[PDB]
Amino acid sequence: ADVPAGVTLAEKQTLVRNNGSEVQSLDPHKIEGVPESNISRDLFEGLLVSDLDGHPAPGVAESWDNKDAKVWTFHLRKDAKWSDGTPVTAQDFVYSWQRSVDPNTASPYASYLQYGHIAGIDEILEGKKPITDLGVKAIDDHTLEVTLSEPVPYFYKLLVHPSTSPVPKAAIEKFGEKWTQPGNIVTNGAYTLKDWVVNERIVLERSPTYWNNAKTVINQVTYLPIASEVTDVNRYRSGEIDMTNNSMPIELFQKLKKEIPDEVHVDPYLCTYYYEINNQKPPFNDVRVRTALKLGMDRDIIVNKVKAQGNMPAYGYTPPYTDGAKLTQPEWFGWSQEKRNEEAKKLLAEAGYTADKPLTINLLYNTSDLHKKLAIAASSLWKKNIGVNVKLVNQEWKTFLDTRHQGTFDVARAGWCADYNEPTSFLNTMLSNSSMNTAHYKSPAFDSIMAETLKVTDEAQRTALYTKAEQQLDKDSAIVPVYYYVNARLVKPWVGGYTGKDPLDNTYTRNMYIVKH
Ligand SMILES: NCC(=O)N[C@@H](CO)C(=O)NCCCC[C@H](N)C(=O)O
Repeated sequence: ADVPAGVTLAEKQTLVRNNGSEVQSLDPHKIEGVPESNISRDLFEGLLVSDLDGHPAPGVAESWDNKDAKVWTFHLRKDAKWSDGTPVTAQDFVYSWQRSVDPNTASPYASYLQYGHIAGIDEILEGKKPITDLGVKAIDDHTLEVTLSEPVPYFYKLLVHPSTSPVPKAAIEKFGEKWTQPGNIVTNGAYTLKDWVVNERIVLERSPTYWNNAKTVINQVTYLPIASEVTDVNRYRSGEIDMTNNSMPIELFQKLKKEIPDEVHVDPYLCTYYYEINNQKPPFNDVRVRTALKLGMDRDIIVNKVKAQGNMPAYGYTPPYTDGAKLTQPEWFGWSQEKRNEEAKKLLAEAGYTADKPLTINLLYNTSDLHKKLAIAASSLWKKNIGVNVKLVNQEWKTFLDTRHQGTFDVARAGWCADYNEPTSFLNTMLSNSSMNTAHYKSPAFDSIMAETLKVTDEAQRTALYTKAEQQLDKDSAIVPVYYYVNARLVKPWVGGYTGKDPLDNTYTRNMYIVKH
């Protein structure tokens, strides 16, 4: 943290914040959700980290170079240590990245390093070659060489993501699946695990072994797993939470803008709210049925329920304000809702679903006051607009994510946040082979377009190819886009270091401090 001169720090340097749900795991290779990453960024530090403006900055790697954006050499700082006193070495990153792509690890972020296209990754992920063939090697203890199969100038932006953090070989081989237990875990972040009580709290305490511990201010941070946005807000107002989750309850947000405007932060957020179609669950294997759902959803009615936050209606998957995206709105977005509804009922009727023989689907969503309200709305809209019956199923955050991977759902409330500020961070999730493809979308045409992005001469072509992928995704109605997120949360006036200028919202407890109150 960088405390401004003249600012008086408080006696007690503690922070409470709501994470929004109970985390999948504290194992960096066993997570895929934003809540999981919020804790991982405090516990584990990768090669690069996000600065206050969201730009890649030095982490364990103090400098780095590249040749043709193909061979990346990372120079690791020599005072980089684990929580057991052992130094963080290039070998840790070889082991860690080899583990992440091991079929036996079964990481949901297995395909992440495949977005960087590290040498020999393709055959390793499908279990044809061994993990030791991966194009990452320890040239020495403090020098890591990453060899890629094609040029990727945005490779370095990937390396802020927790699924790219080092993981301690000793602890994992000693404790197995018990390696993240409070007493056992070994961390290289600014914090280590003090306590973990399921559905109550995760307590981290400042790790003195951290190389930059001299600049850490917050001694202890608590993450709460409160799914109810109403309860989060109420506990914040009762003075028990310092920072809410960035999910605001539809009903109270207008009240909160009026009463505590100074404490209400709303900033750009590279995430898309959408209704994810299981493309392999009948009748959603039919593109006509999928298109009927896409058109039959009224975004304007839905967006007007969250108007106070100022969400823009969504016409695609990749946020158009994503760095290197010049997206075009599809013709159907320009139509009236009455015209979308007619065309949707026609397309349904072609597939043999009419008023007389109706379509009944299950809309899955993760426990939430925001998601329940917008689901009831969406359910009602689809019923009046295109005569589709929509029953609501709710599950806890962990089960929700599992259900979508297994493909045991019809349509799920979905929300993707960019891991790095580049359209591939989104678009690569819809690749046939991607471990993050919970849509189960398989288009050789879409895969072909994305493969073409790595054979490009200038960035102007790369941007155009991304727009063609978004168009193909839209033509195949892979998803029902609803609205592009904003980063809206409540932050007590005594919490400093939160600027909200990072559009990925990759904040670190080590960057924050408590002003006297
Ligand atoms: N790039 C990581 C990501 O976007 N992961 C998804 C998971 O598929 C996620 O965490 N997304 C964030 C949206 C869900 C988080 C919150 N609890 C809510 O439901 O509001």
